[PDB]
Amino acid sequence: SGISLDNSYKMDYPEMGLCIIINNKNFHKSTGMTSRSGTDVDAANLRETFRNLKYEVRNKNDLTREEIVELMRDVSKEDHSKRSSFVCVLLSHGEEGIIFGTNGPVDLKKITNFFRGDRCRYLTGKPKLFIIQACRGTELDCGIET
Amino acid sequence: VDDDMACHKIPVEADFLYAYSTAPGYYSWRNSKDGSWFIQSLCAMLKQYADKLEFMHILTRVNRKVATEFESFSFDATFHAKKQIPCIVSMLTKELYFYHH
Amino acid sequence: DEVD
Repeated sequence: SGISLDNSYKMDYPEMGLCIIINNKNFHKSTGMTSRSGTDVDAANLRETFRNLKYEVRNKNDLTREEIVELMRDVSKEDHSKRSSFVCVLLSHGEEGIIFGTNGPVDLKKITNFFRGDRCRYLTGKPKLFIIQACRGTELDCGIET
Repeated sequence: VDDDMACHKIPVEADFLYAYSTAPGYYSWRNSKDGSWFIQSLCAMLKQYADKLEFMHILTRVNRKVATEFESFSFDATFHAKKQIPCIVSMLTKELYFYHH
Repeated sequence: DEVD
């Protein structure tokens, strides 16, 4: 055939891939974390948006830290050979490098490590997108006039 | 270059993209009625541009939308009139378009 | 407006 370029990810596999949305609204009282009013609006918007991009969307609500880790492990061990990409959206409380399960924190590195090139072979070479709505600390941006 | 078979391996951290709602060290803002500033803006820009723009360009539009259109309102002076910028962290090795063919 |  003619000249070929290799500058863009192959996104014409039979499936776009999974879009896992973890929507943590209500937290165990002992954590002292507030209910995240408005997050269901986010979860519904994401579900519709990624549906229209042809992702296989799975919405999960109010997962403990243990449930988050088991979900990521399980999802990373699925057959992704027919899938172009992987998307995970995390909606929760957080701190730098951390997102909260309903009963306590999870290191983001623990979640994303399941999908490493050497640990998730059916996603090797494929884009792995993590979308994180959570605090990264307590600084406030005062802005500047333009 | 001393290893043409270098291309036989890729880094285990390659091909990840982390679309953070906010800059390192910062709070992230969520409106109780409208949803979070970032997710609101992300969905709007994907709906408008996923059949048109490469993903990093979509996320740059999200950065601009969050940066320009949102400012907090609070009765607490500490939390009032604050701004947010999201933070695109890319270890991708290729351009990403959600459409094909 | 609330923080996360």
